[PDB]
Amino acid sequence: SELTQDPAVSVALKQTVTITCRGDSLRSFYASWYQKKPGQAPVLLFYGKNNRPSGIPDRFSGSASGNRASLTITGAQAEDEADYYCSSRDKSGSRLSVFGGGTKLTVLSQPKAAPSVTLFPPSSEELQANKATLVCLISDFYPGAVTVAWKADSSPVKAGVETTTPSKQSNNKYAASSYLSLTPEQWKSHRSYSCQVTHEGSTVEKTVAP
Amino acid sequence: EVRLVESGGGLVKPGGSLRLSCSASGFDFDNAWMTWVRQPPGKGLEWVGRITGPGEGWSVDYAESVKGRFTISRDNTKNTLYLEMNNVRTEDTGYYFCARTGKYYDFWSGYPPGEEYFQDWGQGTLVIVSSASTKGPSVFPLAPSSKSTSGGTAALGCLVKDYFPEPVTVSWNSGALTSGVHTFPAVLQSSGLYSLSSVVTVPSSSLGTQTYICNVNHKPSNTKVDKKVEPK
Repeated sequence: SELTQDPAVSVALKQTVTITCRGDSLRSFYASWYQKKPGQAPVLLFYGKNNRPSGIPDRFSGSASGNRASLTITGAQAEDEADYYCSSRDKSGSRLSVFGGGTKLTVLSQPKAAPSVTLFPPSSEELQANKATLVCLISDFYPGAVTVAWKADSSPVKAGVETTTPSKQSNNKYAASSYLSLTPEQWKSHRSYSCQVTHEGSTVEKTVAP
Repeated sequence: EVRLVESGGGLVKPGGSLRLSCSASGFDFDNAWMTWVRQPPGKGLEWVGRITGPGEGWSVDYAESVKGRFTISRDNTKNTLYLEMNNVRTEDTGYYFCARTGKYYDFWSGYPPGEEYFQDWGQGTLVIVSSASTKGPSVFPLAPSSKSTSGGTAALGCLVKDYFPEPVTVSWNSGALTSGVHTFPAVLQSSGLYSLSSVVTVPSSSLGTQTYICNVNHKPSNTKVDKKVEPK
């Protein structure tokens, strides 16, 4: 994880957005930038000091300062909605390459919208099968990017978590789901578990108890 | 005119071996550097390795995550790059892409040969690492409750656990109920098995009266499960 990017950003049409990767190796190297849409190959947008491949619209420009490499879209358009990845050396003297974690860019078509969250506890039936799954369902949010944190009592839980990528529902708004797998003893031994959804820096937390 | 096409993706068990191919056209393959990149489900791009040209002796470098397990090679007479995946792990699941690779340099600005960049990419091939064979789902109710309800609307659903392979389809009331239904994409778990959920938002006033049944179809296992979902 030597190149770090925010997982999500949004931009309004015609506005300027900068997506930034941070890494120690970027003090010494330029970074290249890639656009990735679902179902499509990544495309190289910019590399080096100032190189933009033919075919790439000139509103994409790459810059660098300190340990940050930046892709600026001056005047975002709807077709710019995409995941954006940077890539560079992991370190000086390395023959290896690395990518940043990716930034999902939403090009707003709408005012942003907060999520609705419903947390279901394990069913008694699943506990009877010696299993326990908490199901955290998240709906109606825009942009379609959320961060999910689970807690046992007040302590963060990272093991046993699976979370789907947001996808549009039949009503054109986004939904996601997250799952926390526990043993029945883990479920019954705590006072509560919680599913906390962060969206646009605001949070909704649902709690259940055995 | 540059074309890259990956092939060979499929299912392989942990510890197994799989060979991927990438066929190239429209450029001088012989002297081109070629890179493999992968993307796990819902994750970012990860650099797997790169093979250089004859000037560098067909030298190969690997990400630490795959070193010692994957081997990259090429057959220029066929314009083909290969990825030999050995001792596969669940974490190798994902789309694998090949990319024509350049190394950035600029004599004018005194920038020495430096980072690599990926000028043209194929569409990728999917590798699924799972020890699983056909396995029907277990279906549990997500029962409506005061906790699942906000005034006049209640959420309820069905949790469809630990099946293989994809796909599972879910209907409600044999297809009579579509408004407010969302069936989520499956998660491939570390176990090599899939799980998904289907939720329906319905009128809270209806919970006493109306029957809600999720119909789970897993045709790979020849399984159908109907689960009537009621308040707890």
